[PDB]
Amino acid sequence: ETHELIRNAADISIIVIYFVVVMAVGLWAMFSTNRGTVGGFFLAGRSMVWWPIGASLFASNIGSGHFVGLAGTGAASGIAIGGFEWNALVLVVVLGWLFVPIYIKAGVVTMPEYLRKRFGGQRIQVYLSLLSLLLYIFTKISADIFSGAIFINLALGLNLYLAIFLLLAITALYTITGGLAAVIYTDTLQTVIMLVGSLILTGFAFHEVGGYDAFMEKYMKAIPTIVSDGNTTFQEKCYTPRADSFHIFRDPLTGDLPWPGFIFGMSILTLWYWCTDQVIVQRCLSAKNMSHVKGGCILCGYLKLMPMFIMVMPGMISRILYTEKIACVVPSECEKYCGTKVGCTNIAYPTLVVELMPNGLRGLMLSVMLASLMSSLTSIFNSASTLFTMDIYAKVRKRASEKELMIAGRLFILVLIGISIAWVPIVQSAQSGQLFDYIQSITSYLGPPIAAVFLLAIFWKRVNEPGAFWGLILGLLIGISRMITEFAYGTGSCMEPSNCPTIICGVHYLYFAIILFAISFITIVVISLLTKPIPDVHLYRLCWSLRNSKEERIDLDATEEEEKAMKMKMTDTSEKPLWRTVLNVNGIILVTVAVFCHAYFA
Amino acid sequence: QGLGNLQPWMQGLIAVAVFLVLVAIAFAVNHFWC
Repeated sequence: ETHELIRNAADISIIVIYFVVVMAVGLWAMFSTNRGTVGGFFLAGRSMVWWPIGASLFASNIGSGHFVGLAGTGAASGIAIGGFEWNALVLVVVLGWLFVPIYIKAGVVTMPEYLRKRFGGQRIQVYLSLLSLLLYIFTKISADIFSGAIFINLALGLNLYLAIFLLLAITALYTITGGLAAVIYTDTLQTVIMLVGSLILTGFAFHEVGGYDAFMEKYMKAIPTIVSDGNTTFQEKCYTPRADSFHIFRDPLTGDLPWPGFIFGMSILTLWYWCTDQVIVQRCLSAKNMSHVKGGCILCGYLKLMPMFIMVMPGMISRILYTEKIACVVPSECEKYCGTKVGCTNIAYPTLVVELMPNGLRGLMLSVMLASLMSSLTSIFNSASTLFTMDIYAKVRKRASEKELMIAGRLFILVLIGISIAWVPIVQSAQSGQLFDYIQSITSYLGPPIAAVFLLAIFWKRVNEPGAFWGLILGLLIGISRMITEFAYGTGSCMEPSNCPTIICGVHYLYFAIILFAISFITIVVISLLTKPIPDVHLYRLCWSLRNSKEERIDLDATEEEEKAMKMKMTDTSEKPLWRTVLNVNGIILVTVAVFCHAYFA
Repeated sequence: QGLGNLQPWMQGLIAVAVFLVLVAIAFAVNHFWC
């Protein structure tokens, strides 16, 4: 059986040693955080070094969802997905240089808090907090848990219930009461283990496929023997490899992930994921200085070039070695091998792991997959706790002390942990052969409005609370309309094409993301220009025009000397000359490397 | 990965040259206007 190879010996030893090390680092960092005050728990004390910030930025994004989805979908259509990671680096640079300086200069623990400070209404913050939490609980928790299930059932023998329970407990021991200091200090280990074990796997896979050139040639002839049987044969497009496989920039309409939608829509919802989304920014706001965030974000981008060569390429190698398993089309064979009737394309990475590498390497590598999942789940849980405590619980009790907010955050971590075990039945039982398509569709409907509202709350001065609210509501209504109309009719199978009309279903979800971005942008601008503006007195240091200004600010949400100095330092965003120069230069180098890679493959 | 007669790595070189020219042009424009 495929789930007994890891049973031998060194597999268990390596996984248990990994667990011991991660738990130990979590506990040590738990006693190095000054927990008990919000400044030290949710923001880690604003004392994090540069490189742990970068490590956490990588490991919070990269989860089991990435490994499973990238490898499997790479077995479907080539390098198409890799560019997600690559767009990440450009936008992380953008984040580090533009968005974090304002948020630090605004003293905003949460992004909805920044929006309240700039706009001056409770409903904006409440709506954004609730929507962001729903996006968390659905998209990211689903990605992590589903991919956990896939690589667990294929590689291990553990039932989803026990496995997800144990992973949640291991996480909970340090995330529930660890805050960002514990998160990042345990996350740096996740990142290091991931990079090491995954470099070993990619090297082994490329050696066994015979190198990159032979990899290219062999991949294009990985056509499954069986294309017949059952009710009917299949149209020579559900199994054959794609001719545009090795190009990132594919046809604008004919191909999956067309280049216009690719670059534009991907940037649009990546501004949500990195610059506006709560999970990633907390990592940047927990810094010791303003140069440490730039160091972290450059490192994150530099080793965000790696993902493709470690997830997309192995998936292809998984297809080439085991084409019959990772390229089945016949419903009988597909239902036979792993599970879902249509699919079996999602098991490319875990089959490559459980088969390619030797015993000890298989153990360490399976623990890499676990390392992926734990980091993302820790990140989302802590960020959801921060959002809840800072907006919803804060507005349900205006006289709450710090201890009450801390206990509220911890209880929210507990409840949101329980939501994941409540989620495992849906993810297991539902027909999830197209799960990642749905996850990206969900993120492509509710993201662009929030990206627009924040890009206008920063790079603009006239927007106001009516405009932001009603643009967000309109964008939500459009996204929900399309989402319901696409889920009710359901996304089309290869043998049985789509049911639903071409206006809704014909448009690729990235194209609809950009369209919704444009509509929300226009609506926010129009409604804002109809209502009286917010004077500049209330917007010092909250818009890109006024960040340098040092006049007194009338907040829209409205020792002593030592406390004032500490506050000013926490809002201080100035670095030394030489360090600033080095950080600008290395950021430019990172973006250059990305442009070179984009041009090299695409 | 071949477009036209272009080698895969020559795209990297050309794209880097264009991007560096754009960075230098943007820096010069920023300096002149700020």
